[PDB]
Amino acid sequence: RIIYDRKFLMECRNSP
Amino acid sequence: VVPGPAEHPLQYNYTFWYSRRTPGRQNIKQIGTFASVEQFWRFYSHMVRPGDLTGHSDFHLFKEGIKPMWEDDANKNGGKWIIRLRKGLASRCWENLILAMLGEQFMVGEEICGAVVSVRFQEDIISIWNKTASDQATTARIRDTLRRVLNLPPNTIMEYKTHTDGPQRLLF
Repeated sequence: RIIYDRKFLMECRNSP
Repeated sequence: VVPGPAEHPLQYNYTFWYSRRTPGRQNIKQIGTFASVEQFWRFYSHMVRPGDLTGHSDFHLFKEGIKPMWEDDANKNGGKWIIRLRKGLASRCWENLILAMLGEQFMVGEEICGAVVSVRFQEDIISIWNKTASDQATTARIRDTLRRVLNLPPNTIMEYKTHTDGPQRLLF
């Protein structure tokens, strides 16, 4: 399963 | 719709939907579909937060191929957990919930269908839909996960409803 932590998900928000 | 070059793929594609209806009552449309984390932010960072929506209104975020209506094959034997919130809480709750759902925090196999935030007159309602209402290990796990991922007021009622299950109500 592809699992993402909340922190990680938020950090991706600043990547185009 | 496929994740791009060096994007971070998800466990599923999802589709954002929006609806505006009247209480007491085709009025539901697709906003967009995404296959990666970067693509999700591309929709979500440009969307109106549910706390700034007007009317009897809902955002729905569902696994691609599942329609946010109970009659849908993936939904017909299912149900949802419901959390009723005072005005001011829905936007932060909706974000924490969709990030948990997307990041696969629920750990219930294929049971998750999607999430709905409903703006009403004097409350907001967040819900998460699953495939099998009678699967007590799944609905129990979903309930507990919601408690882990949302910052709720003390005393907060959570309620499960199977989809099949004085004066008239005028405002809502």
